[PDB]
Amino acid sequence: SDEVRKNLMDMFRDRQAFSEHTWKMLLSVCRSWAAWCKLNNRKWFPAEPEDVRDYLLYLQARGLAVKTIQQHLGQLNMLHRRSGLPRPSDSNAVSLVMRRIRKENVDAGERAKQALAFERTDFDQVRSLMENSDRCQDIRNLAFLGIAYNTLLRIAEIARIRVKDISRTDGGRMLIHIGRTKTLVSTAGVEKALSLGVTKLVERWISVSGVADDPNNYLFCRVRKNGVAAPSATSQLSTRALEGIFEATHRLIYGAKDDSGQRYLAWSGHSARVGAARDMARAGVSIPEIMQAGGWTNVNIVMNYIRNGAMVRLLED
Amino acid sequence: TSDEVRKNLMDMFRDRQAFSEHTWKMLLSVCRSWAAWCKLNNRKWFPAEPEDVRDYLLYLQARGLAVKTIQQHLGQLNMLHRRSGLPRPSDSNAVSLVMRRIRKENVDAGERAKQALAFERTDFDQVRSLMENSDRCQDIRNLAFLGIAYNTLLRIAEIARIRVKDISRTDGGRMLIHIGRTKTLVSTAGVEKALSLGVTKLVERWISVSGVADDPNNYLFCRVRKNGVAAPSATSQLSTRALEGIFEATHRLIYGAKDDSGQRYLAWSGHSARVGAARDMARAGVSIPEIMQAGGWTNVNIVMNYIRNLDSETGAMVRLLED
Amino acid sequence: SDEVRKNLMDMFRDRQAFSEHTWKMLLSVCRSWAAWCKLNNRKWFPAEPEDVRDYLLYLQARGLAVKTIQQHLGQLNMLHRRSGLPRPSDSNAVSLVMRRIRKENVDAGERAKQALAFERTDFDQVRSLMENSDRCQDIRNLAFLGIAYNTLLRIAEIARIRVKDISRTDGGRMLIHIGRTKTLVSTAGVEKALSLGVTKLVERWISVSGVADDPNNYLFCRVRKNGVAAPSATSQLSTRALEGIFEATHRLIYGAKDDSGQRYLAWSGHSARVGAARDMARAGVSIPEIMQAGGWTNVNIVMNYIRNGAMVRLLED
Amino acid sequence: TSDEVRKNLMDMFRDRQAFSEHTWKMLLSVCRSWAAWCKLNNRKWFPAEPEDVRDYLLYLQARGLAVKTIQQHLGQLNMLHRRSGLPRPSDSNAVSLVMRRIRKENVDAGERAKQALAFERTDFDQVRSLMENSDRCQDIRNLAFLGIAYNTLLRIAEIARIRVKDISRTDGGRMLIHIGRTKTLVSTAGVEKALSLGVTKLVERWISVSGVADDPNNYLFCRVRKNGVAAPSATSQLSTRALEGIFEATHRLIYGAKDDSGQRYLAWSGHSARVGAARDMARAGVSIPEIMQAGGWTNVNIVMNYIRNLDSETGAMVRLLED
DNA sequence: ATAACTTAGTATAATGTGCTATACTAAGTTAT
DNA sequence: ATAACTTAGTATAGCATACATTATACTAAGTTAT
DNA sequence: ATAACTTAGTATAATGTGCTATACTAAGTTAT
DNA sequence: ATAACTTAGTATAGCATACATTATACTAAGTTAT
Repeated sequence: SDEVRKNLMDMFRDRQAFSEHTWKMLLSVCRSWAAWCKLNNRKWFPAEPEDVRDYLLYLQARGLAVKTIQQHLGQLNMLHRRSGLPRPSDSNAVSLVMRRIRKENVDAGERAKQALAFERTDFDQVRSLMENSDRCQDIRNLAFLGIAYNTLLRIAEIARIRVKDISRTDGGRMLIHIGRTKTLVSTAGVEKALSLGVTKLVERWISVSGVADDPNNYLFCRVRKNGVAAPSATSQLSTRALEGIFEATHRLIYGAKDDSGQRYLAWSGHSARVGAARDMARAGVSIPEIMQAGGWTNVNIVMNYIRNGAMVRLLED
Repeated sequence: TSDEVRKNLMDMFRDRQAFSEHTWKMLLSVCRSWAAWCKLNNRKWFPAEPEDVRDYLLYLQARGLAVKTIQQHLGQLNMLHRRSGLPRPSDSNAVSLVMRRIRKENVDAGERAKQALAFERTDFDQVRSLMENSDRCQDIRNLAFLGIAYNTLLRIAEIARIRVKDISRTDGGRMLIHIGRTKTLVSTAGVEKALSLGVTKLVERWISVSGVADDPNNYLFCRVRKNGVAAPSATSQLSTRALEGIFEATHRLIYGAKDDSGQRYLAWSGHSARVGAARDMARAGVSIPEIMQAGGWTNVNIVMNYIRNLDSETGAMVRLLED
Repeated sequence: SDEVRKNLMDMFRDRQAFSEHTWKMLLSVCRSWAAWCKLNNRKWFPAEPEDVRDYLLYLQARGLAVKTIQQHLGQLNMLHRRSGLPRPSDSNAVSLVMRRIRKENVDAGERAKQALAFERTDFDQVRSLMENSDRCQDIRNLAFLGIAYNTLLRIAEIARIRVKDISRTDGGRMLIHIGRTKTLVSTAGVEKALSLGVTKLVERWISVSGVADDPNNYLFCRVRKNGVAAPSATSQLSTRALEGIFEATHRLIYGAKDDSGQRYLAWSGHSARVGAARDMARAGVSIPEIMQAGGWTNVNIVMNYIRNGAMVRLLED
Repeated sequence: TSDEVRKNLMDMFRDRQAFSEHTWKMLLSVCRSWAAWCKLNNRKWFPAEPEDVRDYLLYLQARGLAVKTIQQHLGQLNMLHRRSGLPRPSDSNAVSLVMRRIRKENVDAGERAKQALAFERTDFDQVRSLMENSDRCQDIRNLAFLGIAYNTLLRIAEIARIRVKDISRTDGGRMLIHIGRTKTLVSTAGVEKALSLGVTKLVERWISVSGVADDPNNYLFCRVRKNGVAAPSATSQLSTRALEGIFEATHRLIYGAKDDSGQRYLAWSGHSARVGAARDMARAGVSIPEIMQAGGWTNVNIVMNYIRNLDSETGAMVRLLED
């Protein structure tokens, strides 16, 4: 117990060893779990395997996604493991129930959704329309969409970029230095090459916004109603805003979205990653070159982002 | 504690849906076997002792069983103990040692793994030619089945689950069958298979002589009784035995007697057709984007095993030597 | 001790879990070690780290190769580890001395040798000469050399082949089914494709030797002075003989070997593996295709087997 | 036990040749540092306590030190304890946690890793043009040094070790320098570098004005005193400082003042020339068989970092966008 | 008054051998 | 009687979910320079 | 008598982060 | 006195040896069908 109160103290003292989203979700789950315990007269910690099992079945009955239920189990599992206690998943009740929840939800259909693709055709149509705008917002939004599709960087990676991270190929092409990603942390990092067209788009944004004033300013910043940019070296444009661009841009071409309320009806922060990976495959790009582009290190995310007659052909004659 | 183990067996039963029916079928099968040898040999079957599982594994080896089967037995026993709270036998030296020896002792004697009497175009063309004219409601149906099997490359448990409306003309005065073939999360939902003015039209006949989706619960294929009469079924699945048998009865119509010795794969099986489309998809010049996609194969290890003996797969050396 | 006498008994009872060469070398090292202990009044088991250190330095002083000294340490290490005792290498005296022996021997030059290459040019010259022989030995030896270079199989893999392992590509090419290798054990295994020329060579050997009499006969067998083959389904041609072929064949074209006595003066069992890997690289064959050919799973053995001005070029103008 | 640890420090010293002089130099350096902070902070430096190494690592981070340097300190301390029999600090939670945070906290502030002010053809052509005419025994020598550096792509510690007879004409009225560049087992022994009627001939001048292998113990390069006089040395090595300085003094002759701020790589360094041949070997159209071979690079990770900002390395996307 | 955010919380995706399916033997089940 | 299946049990061949995070997606409400 | 092995033993190769090098600052060493 | 090095100490960037086998290489001596 004392050795457990110290272990949890050592974790919270060196919080920053983990992503801010990890704490955010760890706290969210503990909240949810603790609330469930209270309502049922149960001790939230250490967690009892039978209680954890009931909570998972409870989340399932709530109609939550399998990945969501796995997130809860995972947060509780880390809380315990890092406390020095056994994980709920080290018990059969929990292990087996997780599988069963997976098996049942899937055998009933449920499938992990992936963002609506934002491909070359989409980028060209969008560019064809926005290119002519002198609005600062439009200029910004077009430069963002170009980098997104070109680089495949995640919205969080994009919002991080600083004016000082941009270099130049002799050929005139823009080069973006990326430090940390979701699958990488290092003083090394990657250099992102921008096409001449995309470089143009970005250069135009730099000029109108006046971000290059100070190289420590984030490349992307807000643009108020009066069309005046608002550069900053301490605050980034929220990823929530980076998402709005995608949603706004889709509303521009396709109008307002379904009343269903279901996820993925318009483009989102990940649309360009998915779309470019797909475009790359369709062009015969080497899976290995595709991975370099996406920065992945494996072959399944890549592999997955696609799929779709050939076999007809032969018999067809 | 027997309470700790007993609570573990209760966890297992309570959440048995955590595993497949097949997995349970195999787990019981192995236990029935393990339990049967222990008694005969006067051993306690649970918990399983290392010198016992070892002795048992030597029994299976001397039973002339495959290494992948001996692995299956050890697996179920390991699975049984892992979910019981008892130590897994493979976590034992004696057991760990014996498996390493059996593995090697076996390949060193000629343990060959069976693939599949491929069912290629030569085969479809020949069967088609033999039954195309028959008015037999059965030949008509089995021609469509073999028809899709090739063109479509789907599984056996997946051509059964198929229903009727999953077929449109949209393709354009031609057929497209709509499907479902996954079971993951990130995985998938469905696909859109098409057919020549063979696989699609051959089916038509089935459609004409079987009933059709009078009630689309109606699975595509159904039984055809001795009276050459179908039993369109909106709710029942054609067994995988029946479906596999079409591949077997068909090879018997042709070569007959099914072939002797006592061995595996003497005729065509459920997978025969997929192997045939692959080896064929290999000779025509087919990219892996294409080969993998067609058979819904997540990997390349399996496909290649299928086209292994293909002049098109000879290797760099043969290429260098033949400059 | 009792738990140690049982562990060693369990190892010797399931000996066959290990290669015959592993026992052979385990016994050879124990022999060497025990002899050294006796001569010095030391207990050979369990081994004392300081004694092991002295033995290693003793082997080094004997002028043995670094890999040889590592073999001794490795056998002793397995003997202990598998007995349930701590490995000599788990002690600093032994760990550090091994490194130091490595460092010192190398810093003085010593380099791991690799077999003399038997390449396409060598195969063509040899074939050009032997092709015309009606001798059974020559016919056998030429077929062996062709398979060796074509398949890259190790001599042990070659001596294992059985008549029943040979198939046929529709195109007429010979196919050899390989089960176990040094890096593989499985009911699966590989199929080795023979070129039309090589297939021809093999077919000619099959015809004259009369090996195909019984498909369980090893493809390769002895051929006595009177030129009469001697097929068998229980005995293989010794790898020592497979080596003699390479040595004989080299003596045929280059004559008798240096009086130095040094290893690798003529071709050996591994010459064709090295030579074909090299030939494949020189032809621009994909490292990945090269690995498939050699059956490797890594990229260093492959990588190593080669190396050898380009960089001059540019400046050169 | 202090006897167990003391026996461990004796094992360490007795077989100190198990490590490089550099490794020991770094191990002492870290200890001198760790020992100095502990005292100042009233901590016991050995054995090292987790909350202490953690505090220490926060000191280095706030010292504005690189993450690869903070890693070096933890490494030596781990190495010291591992070979002492005491538990390694990184095997501690507090220590393990702090490193994970520092790593991330640092990249999140702009921890950039330095590469090398490349020394390409533009550079050789310019230096050559500036010194080609000089009669200075020093310019003559440093032109040959920079000459090979580029053409040859060898290390700094490897152009020094070179001696005289490792140079023939065989190439054909041209030069070839014979070398040695490994230190493994399976690795290698030597190589055979050549040069244009520049790198080889530029050297000639050095050969003419320095002495030559009057005694082939004679390393190729040697000091040239203030009197512009050489000191051909069969036994002494030109220090790596001197060799590196030629790259530095040369950049100063050109841009002078060496460049201010306080930072790393403001001029050319020992590796400058290799990076230049690579980026250059990249623009001419060079295969990796060729690029790796030239710099004796066992891997591709390092080389690519060198040509990263090359239009030739832009990527598939830029290629697709520019169709 | 607002555009155009930002903040904040819950929901869900994405990434750096052991389980499940088929093969084959046989015996059971229905309806012709 | 059997054809034509189904069910069952075991051999054997092919597949992919569980770890430990770290990030995106979406809803909702708060904020500030016009 | 032998060719052409095989057997047998020792020697050595081959395969399915932590150590070592450079960079840079400075202070020391010799000979002009 | 300084130019031209060397040595030293620490920061930082790039490399590859240690595990656990399993096999080949070489020397030597024994074996058997001619």
